[PDB]
Amino acid sequence: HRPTTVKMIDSWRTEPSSEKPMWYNRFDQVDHISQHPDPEKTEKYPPVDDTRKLMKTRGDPHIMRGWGEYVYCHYEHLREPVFPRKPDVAKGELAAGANVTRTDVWKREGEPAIQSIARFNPDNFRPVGYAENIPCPDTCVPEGHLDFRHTRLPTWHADRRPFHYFATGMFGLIGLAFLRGTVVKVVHGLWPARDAIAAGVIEVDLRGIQPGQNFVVKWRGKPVFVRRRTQAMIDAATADDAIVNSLRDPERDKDRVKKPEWLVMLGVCTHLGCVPYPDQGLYGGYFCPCHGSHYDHSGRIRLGPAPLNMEIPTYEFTDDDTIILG
Amino acid sequence: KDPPSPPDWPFWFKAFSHCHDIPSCRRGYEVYRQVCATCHAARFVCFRHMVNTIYPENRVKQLAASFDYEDGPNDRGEMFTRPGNLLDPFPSPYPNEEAARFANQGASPPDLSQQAAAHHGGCDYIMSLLTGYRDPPAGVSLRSGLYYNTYFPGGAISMPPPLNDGAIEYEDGTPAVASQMAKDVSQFLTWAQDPQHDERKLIGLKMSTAALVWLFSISVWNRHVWTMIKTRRIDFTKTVY
Amino acid sequence: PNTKRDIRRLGSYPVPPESKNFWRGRFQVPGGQIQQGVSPMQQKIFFQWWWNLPTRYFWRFTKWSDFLIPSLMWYTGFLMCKNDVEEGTRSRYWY
Amino acid sequence: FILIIKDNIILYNINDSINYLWNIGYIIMVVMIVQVITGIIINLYMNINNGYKGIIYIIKEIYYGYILRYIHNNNSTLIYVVVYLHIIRNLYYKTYYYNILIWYSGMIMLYQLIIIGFIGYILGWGQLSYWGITVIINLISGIPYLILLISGNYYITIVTIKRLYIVHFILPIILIYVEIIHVYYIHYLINNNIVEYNVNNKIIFNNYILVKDNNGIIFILNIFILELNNNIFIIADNDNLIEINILVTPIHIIPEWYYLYWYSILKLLPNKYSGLYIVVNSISIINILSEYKIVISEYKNYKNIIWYNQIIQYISMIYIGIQLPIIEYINYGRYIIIFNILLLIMYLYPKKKK
Amino acid sequence: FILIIKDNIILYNINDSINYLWNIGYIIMVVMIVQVITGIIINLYMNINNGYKGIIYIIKEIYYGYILRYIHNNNSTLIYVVVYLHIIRNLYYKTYYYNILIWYSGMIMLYQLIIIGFIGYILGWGQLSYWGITVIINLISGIPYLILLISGNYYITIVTIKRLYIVHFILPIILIYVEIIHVYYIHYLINNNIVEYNVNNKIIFNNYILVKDNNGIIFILNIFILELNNNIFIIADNDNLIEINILVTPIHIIPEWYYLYWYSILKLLPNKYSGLYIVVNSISIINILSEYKIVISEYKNYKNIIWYNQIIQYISMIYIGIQLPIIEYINYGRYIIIFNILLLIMYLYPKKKK
Ligand SMILES: CCCCCCCCCCCCCCCCCC(=O)OC[C@H](COP(=O)([O-])OCC(O)COP(=O)([O-])OC[C@@H](COC(=O)CCCCCCCCCCCCCCCCC)OC(=O)CCCCCCCCCCCCCCCCC)OC(=O)CCCCCCCCCCCCCCCCC
Ligand SMILES: CCCCCCCCCCCCCCCCCC(=O)OC[C@H](COP(=O)([O-])OCC(O)COP(=O)([O-])OC[C@@H](COC(=O)CCCCCCCCCCCCCCCCC)OC(=O)CCCCCCCCCCCCCCCCC)OC(=O)CCCCCCCCCCCCCCCCC
Ligand SMILES: CCCCCCCCCCCCCCCCCC(=O)OC[C@H](COP(=O)([O-])OCC[N+](C)(C)C)OC(=O)CCCCCCCCCCCCCCCCC
Ligand SMILES: COC1=C(OC)C(=O)C(C/C=C(\C)CC/C=C(/C)CC/C=C(\C)CC/C=C(\C)CC/C=C(\C)CC/C=C(/C)CC/C=C(\C)CCC=C(C)C)=C(C)C1=O
Ligand SMILES: COC1=C(OC)C(=O)C(C/C=C(\C)CC/C=C(\C)CC/C=C(\C)CC/C=C(\C)CC/C=C(\C)CC/C=C(\C)CC/C=C(\C)CCC=C(C)C)=C(C)C1=O
Ligand SMILES: COC1=C(OC)C(=O)C(C/C=C(\C)CC/C=C(\C)CC/C=C(\C)CC/C=C(\C)CC/C=C(\C)CC/C=C(\C)CC/C=C(\C)CCC=C(C)C)=C(C)C1=O
Ligand code: HEC
Ligand code: HEM
Ligand code: HEM
Ligand code: HEM
Ligand code: HEM
Ligand code: FES
Repeated sequence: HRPTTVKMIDSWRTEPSSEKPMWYNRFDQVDHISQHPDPEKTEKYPPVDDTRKLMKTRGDPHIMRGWGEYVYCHYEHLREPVFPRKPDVAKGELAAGANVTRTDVWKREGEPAIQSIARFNPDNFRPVGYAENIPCPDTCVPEGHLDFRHTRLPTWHADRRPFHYFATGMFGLIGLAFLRGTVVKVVHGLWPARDAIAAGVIEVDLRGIQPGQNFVVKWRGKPVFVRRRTQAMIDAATADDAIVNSLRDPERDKDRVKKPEWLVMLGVCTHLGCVPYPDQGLYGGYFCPCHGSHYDHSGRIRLGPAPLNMEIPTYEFTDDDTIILG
Repeated sequence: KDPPSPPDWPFWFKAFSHCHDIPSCRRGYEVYRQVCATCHAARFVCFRHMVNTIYPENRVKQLAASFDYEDGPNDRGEMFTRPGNLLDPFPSPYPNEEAARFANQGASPPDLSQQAAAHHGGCDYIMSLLTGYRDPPAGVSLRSGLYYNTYFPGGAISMPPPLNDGAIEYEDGTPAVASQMAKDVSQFLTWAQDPQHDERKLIGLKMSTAALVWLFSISVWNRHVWTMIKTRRIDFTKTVY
Repeated sequence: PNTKRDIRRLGSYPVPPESKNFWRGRFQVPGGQIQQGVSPMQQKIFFQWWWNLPTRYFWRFTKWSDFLIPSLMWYTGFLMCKNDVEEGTRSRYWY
Repeated sequence: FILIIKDNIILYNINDSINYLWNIGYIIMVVMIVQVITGIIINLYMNINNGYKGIIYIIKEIYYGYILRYIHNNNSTLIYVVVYLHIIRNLYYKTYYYNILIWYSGMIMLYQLIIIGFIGYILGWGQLSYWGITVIINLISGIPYLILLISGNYYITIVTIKRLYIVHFILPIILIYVEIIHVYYIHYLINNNIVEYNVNNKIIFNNYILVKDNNGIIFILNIFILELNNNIFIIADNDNLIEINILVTPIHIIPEWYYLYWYSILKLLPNKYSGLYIVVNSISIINILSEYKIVISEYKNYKNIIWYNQIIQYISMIYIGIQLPIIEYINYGRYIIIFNILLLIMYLYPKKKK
Repeated sequence: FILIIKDNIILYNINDSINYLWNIGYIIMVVMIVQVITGIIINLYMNINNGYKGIIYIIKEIYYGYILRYIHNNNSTLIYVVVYLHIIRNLYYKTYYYNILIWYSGMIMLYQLIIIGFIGYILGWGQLSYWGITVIINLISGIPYLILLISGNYYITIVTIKRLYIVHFILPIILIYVEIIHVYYIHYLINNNIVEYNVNNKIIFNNYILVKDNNGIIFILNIFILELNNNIFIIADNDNLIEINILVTPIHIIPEWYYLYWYSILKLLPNKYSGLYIVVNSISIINILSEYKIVISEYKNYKNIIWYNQIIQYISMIYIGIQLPIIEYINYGRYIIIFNILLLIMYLYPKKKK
């Protein structure tokens, strides 16, 4: 058995069962178990029609005393003494356990001891009235209770499988819809947040700029040079537009500017990331002072260590005097 | 001894399928900008929160551009000043709490970003507090700068009665009276606390109704399978077919 | 598991590893029994709820009425304390 | 482990006669998973340097971040409601009488949950959060230098928040492990039934009990979704949305509703240590309710008068916690404490024989 | 679970003829526990809003916080050294020939470890950390809108750090679970021996193998303590102590030493995607080395020429990664890649018959 414990102790305040039985101590004793009456063939008490007419019970409501929660039971775990009280079997008291072995109640006068002790087998004691009280169920479903014989559908009924699978299908249908909504919503939270999406769009008010002026906008962490180009600057890049293929990174000004008057570029030197300064260099474009890279008026590398042209960001013209970076 | 509990005002948004009343929210912001903003700050409310929810984008740009924000550093390491934009929070009247206390006789006007839900009674507390300014109870004398409000804990608040009839002119033409302004600002501050309030309830409506249909399906399934069990007949000395 | 007598198996076929718990709840049925049932697909699946409805609630309420006296006494205590609190506050503070 | 799943879900036998009160345990297991999942997701966005500004950021800026914020707060309330109802259920049927190992495994999860919920409340970083932990930590000021080691400073700061956050992240995972010891003992030590005795009417779990358990958990979900989206019950005190001020106390300093019972015990007893010890008594004393009995009976299915008085006693103590520290409430609360002690003694004491 | 421990530690039988190369696995398990423990403790003090200032705070202000900082960094180097040596060991004896399930369970832990180590490197929040993740994430720029979802912004920020931190906190715990599947398969599918065949010379683990394993792990500890306190080997690049500047790149952008092999593969191949695919090839191709063989033999205990060339090939590729992108290095590196492909084909191909 699993780890288990019983309260088989010698109490300081509660007597053992041999000393004070808590059950109704009237039993009938036979010589052989076959001499007991048969409950199934024994007439029971006459049925009553009112709950107030039901018979009385032999139990004593006040069998136990003292502080504690109320309880009615017949048995305890306490240990018995080696010299237990001698039971009065003549009056009907039960003799089983220590009160038989460690006493001389079993002794008759002239009967062979083997026969005398045979009678006090526990199978020979049954409570008075066992055969007239103990229920003998013939079924777990008493008469008047609903069962399959009353709920069976008529034989002309319609198939119930189709609707059953519709109901279990609907449980799955709704469950899958709730599952998809949950998953998508959680993944959606990883998208750039409302503050970040908002900050990732800067609008350039081309209103107030003067031809030849270069301004810087911090867009997505990087400097974005936005320069209005004078006709001289525009013509200069157009002149190099013919000498294309003589440049480290051949690109035409038309493919780097959406409007000739406006050059929007990311101001990050393609060599080692330094930010170039405008109106500097040999081409009057943008000169990175770190290692000496010269870019033209279109942002194309013309001299220095830098390998490529300054990148053109993603930007569109909302109107004639506004750009939207992103 | 706990502060008097506010009454239950019948705001539109209290019902299960009701939204924030946008026209009232618009009027509420006007009250906050022109009355409450002088002493209080809304640190966690940004102009972009109002775009396409309370006001159109162009209008919110004008509101933000009205204020000036210290920004920087520039290339010379100096801090400059610029007009506001959609990314800025609502302006703060004072640079720090010590400055606020000094200008308000040692009382600190709390930030109103979450005050709509920070008191027992919630939105009702704001509406009741603004309209809860009565003459002092007989036998109670208040030191100068303290006023009697039935709902403020203790009864004496360092806030002057902020709402007076005709204080502002509503753009929509609604009559400007103290009770109207209290109702509107209470509405607006409730929105500011949880701008996703309408989204929560609309999605909740779909979930709750769907959950009822889901309950019916599992109930039919539960009834079906347990019929096998609850109608069985176990016999011992009897047999019926 | 059940008692040793109950779970003592008659067959010598080994207990499958996926039915260990199932066979620890075995019972040794004395005297035999006849079990009968019908598939739910051929039965009324909601009528039993309606048939048993009134008796179910009658027996539920009569059992719960045992707690009537205790609950009234606790409620009587709730009222005394609430109004003992009001009188105390007024006596100590109100004029 | 597909043969272990099949032995504990598919071919697991349970009595047919159980009520819906036997579905509570399943609900605890499911909502517990949700609380762990939503916590992990919330930490993808949360700021531990300022919990006050993190919650605002999640509610306003994160897409559907309000769902995560409110589910985590409201589902914690549901975790305690369901767990406490499970405790009341176990007390009513006296399931601890023979399945004490199940009761012991459960109590460990109760002890862990108490710590988990409290620290999480602190992570909000509002007025009540700061002042609640300040008050509770002072209870151990008797032990020298213990407060300094725990707080990491001379006052509660972000230093304390950082370390408590790790306990809040990890302890719930350990709680899930203890749930496996709880289920192991339930499956080995068979569950109790509505009747006292053991009867031969068991049916497999997956086809019958799981369908009934889903019906119950979907019914509780219909209620939880209403609270989640509309706040039909006030289950979070509003004072925790006020920014912390270490010089000014809030109007009242109280924990969540599910700690009110223990909060009132401290507020009632005059000596601080006695209050702490009575708190220890209530949770520990219910672990030995049946240990002194000597009769062959589990005291099951009587009128359960003592049980009902105890449940109402918890409710009344919770009610007293909400009220201000009025003298009259203190007197009545003390009577309730004395009354509770007598009820427990009734449980413990064995009976003599007439 | 004391009878499961007794069946897998006390009465677990292993051959007597194994070398100290069979002690590597035990070392991995122990150092893995240490890395998890020191990580949890470090997070009691770490600041995720600025990883750069958190490390300084731990090293200077926390009592014995330098031990936590250096153990976690240096023990990660030891985790990869021991794991790679274990991989080399398995390749040499061709333990994958019959114990493929053990090889598969191990490779999963290898894949997880790669992710764990890389994200942790980012948590330092230095120049190399910022620029390393920026470069690697651009490899998946082909998949639309995937970079934005992962980074949470248009550039790497604290938003990215917060989410990567959760993966770094949780994934190592999952790795420990996979270690149980690895040990389950080792105990069921018996280990290989230095000889090809299976022989009757096994002895219990606790009294003999564990003593020998402790001797090995204590010998490795004498070496790890010297590195831990005195930095006898440069295992962390100094460039990660520079504050992040998003406009200026560092002198070189390289990962830790244990990622150099894969770093060079990308730097060598001209097309970016081809570089990624060759990285995929190297780890996956070694999972099917024995699948096409048809003879009754495990190719064990020959002169292992192909093996030795492969190990040196890993070392040379690691060497090329350190060097600048010089054209001459690119040419030689490409030859090594071609050479490596031929070696793998030698492993895979079955033999015809003369
Ligand atoms: C300056 C101050 C300094 C203070 C210094 C204090 C130092 C104290 C040192 C203490 C050292 C530790 C002692 C631990 C002992 C552990 C023993 C144990 O585990 O045994 C298990 C052992 C297991 O035995 P078993 O064989 O397995 O089972 C036995 C069977 O069940 C059946 O056995 P049986 O049938 O043979 O029966 C034997 C009988 C034997 O029983 C006895 O002999 C015990 C009698 C105890 C009586 C206590 C009465 C106190 C009344 C105070 C009145 C104050 C009046 C003030 C007047 C003021 C006027 C102005 O037992 C019973 O009848 C049932 C016992 C039930 C025990 C329940 C245990 C509950 C413990 C917790 C209670 C308190 C918590 C709630 C309240 C907290 C807040 C207030 O149990 C026993 O053998 C029985 C022992 C029972 C001991 C109970 C002792 C309770 C003492 C309470 C003290 C209260 C003090 C109040 C002071 C107020 C002043 C105003
Ligand atoms: C462990 C414990 C448990 C843990 C759980 C986890 C907990 C975690 C913590 C919690 C975390 C926080 C988050 C919690 C969130 C909780 C709440 C939540 O999730 O809420 C979600 C969600 C909340 O709402 P919501 O998400 O805002 O709503 C979203 C929208 O509703 C709908 O969404 P939407 O608007 O985004 O998308 C709509 C769109 C979505 O659109 C689609 O997806 C449709 C498109 C799919 C296309 C599929 C194509 C597949 C085939 C591809 C091709 C294959 C070729 C293969 C060839 C192979 C060859 C070898 O669909 C439509 O627009 C509909 C029309 C679609 C037309 C499709 C036409 C297809 C044409 C195809 C033509 C092809 C021809 C080709 C020919 C040429 C070939 C060469 O919940 C619900 O809505 C609940 C709904 C429940 C069900 C309601 C229905 C009840 C029905 C009752 C029936 C019974 C009554 C019967 C009455 C009968 C009267 C007689
Ligand atoms: C406020 C809190 C949030 C509330 C809203 C969100 C809640 C989300 C809850 C999701 C529940 C999903 C349940 C789906 C059920 C579908 C199957 C079903 O029951 O159908 C009935 C049917 C049963 O019907 P049947 O048994 O009658 O089938 C008979 C079969 N025929 C008709 C062919 C004869 O089940 C199936 O079809 C079989 C599927 C079994 C499923 C077992 C495993 C479940 C795994 C669930 C996946 C969870 C994923 C989690 C991912 C999370 C990521 C973040
Ligand atoms: C130690 O761990 C444990 C806990 O945590 C500490 C528990 O909470 C619990 C119990 C948990 C619960 C009962 C669930 C959560 C409990 C609560 C109280 C949260 C909700 C809060 C409340 C209901 C507070 C309001 C309380 C009150 C108004 C009670 C005060 C009034 C009282 C007592 C008078 C009412 C008396 C009653 C007997 C109630 C019913 C009365 C009636 C039906 C009749 C009314 C009378 C008439 C004449 C009509 C247990 C078992 C536990 O073990
Ligand atoms: C002031 O107002 C009041 C409140 O509001 C403020 C109240 O809430 C309350 C009631 C509050 C409560 C009853 C709970 C209060 C909770 C507090 C103070 C929590 C404080 C934080 C902690 C205890 C965190 C430390 C964590 C632990 C000790 C772990 C707890 C769990 C335990 C011990 C169970 C078993 C142990 C574990 C699970 C630990 C496992 C250990 C490991 C895995 C270590 C492994 C190590 C190795 C080397 C292998 C009152 C009374 C009140 O008055
Ligand atoms: C640029 O310079 C370079 C470097 O330095 C910068 C390099 O390091 C390198 C080499 C670097 C590498 C080889 C590694 C790079 C690592 C990176 C980019 C890691 C990025 C972060 C992630 C992948 C985190 C996401 C995490 C995952 C997908 C989990 C990973 C583990 C997996 C998939 C194994 C099995 C799955 C799991 C363990 C997940 C478990 C899932 C659950 C428990 C979910 C449960 C959910 C429910 C609902 C129950 C190169 C080539 C280089 O060029
Ligand atoms: C415009 C109509 C408003 C609104 C809606 C509120 N106020 Fe004030 N307020 C001021 C000060 C000094 C305080 C501190 C509290 C006190 O004085 O002791 C407050 C407080 C508030 C609250 C919180 C009340 C409490 O519980 O603390 C609220 C909700 C509130 N106010 C709303 C000062 C001023 C002003 C300076 C003259 C003005 C103007 C306003 N408040 C205006 C408003
Ligand atoms: C039984 C499990 C848990 C319960 C009872 C619980 C409880 C709570 C509580 C009550 C809150 C604060 C509510 C509020 O802000 O007012 C909270 C916050 C938080 N919890 Fe949990 N939690 C649990 C598990 C977890 C887990 C597993 C994680 C992480 C993996 C987590 C992470 C967080 C975080 C980040 C916060 C701060 C967000 C906040 O302000 O709510 N929690 N927790
Ligand atoms: C994390 C919290 C816990 C969870 C996950 C949980 C889960 C479970 C589940 C699934 C069952 C089996 C089905 C059921 O009876 O409903 C159960 C049974 C039980 N639990 Fe818990 N439990 C928790 C807390 C507790 C606590 C705190 C106690 C004790 C105070 C407890 C005591 C019991 C008992 C006695 C049973 C036996 C039920 C019976 O015999 O019928 N549980 N629990
Ligand atoms: C195989 C397991 C793991 C390995 C390979 C690993 C690797 C590393 C690496 C290389 C670092 C950065 C080293 C440096 O700063 O230069 C790091 C940092 C960190 N790791 Fe881990 N880690 C692992 C497990 C964990 C775990 C389980 C946790 C937490 C429970 C954790 C928490 C941290 C934290 C907070 C940091 C930041 C401190 C730092 O700057 O070093 N790690 N990790
Ligand atoms: C977290 C990393 C891992 C740990 C904890 C670990 C641990 C172990 C241990 C304890 C053993 C048994 C004793 C030994 O042979 O030394 C072993 C065996 C083995 N491992 Fe791993 N391992 C890891 C990684 C790997 C990887 C990545 C592979 C495959 C590429 C692998 C393949 C094997 C093989 C084939 C064996 C069989 C050894 C034999 O047959 O003699 N392991 N491992
Ligand atoms: S970074 Fe510009 S010249 Fe080198």
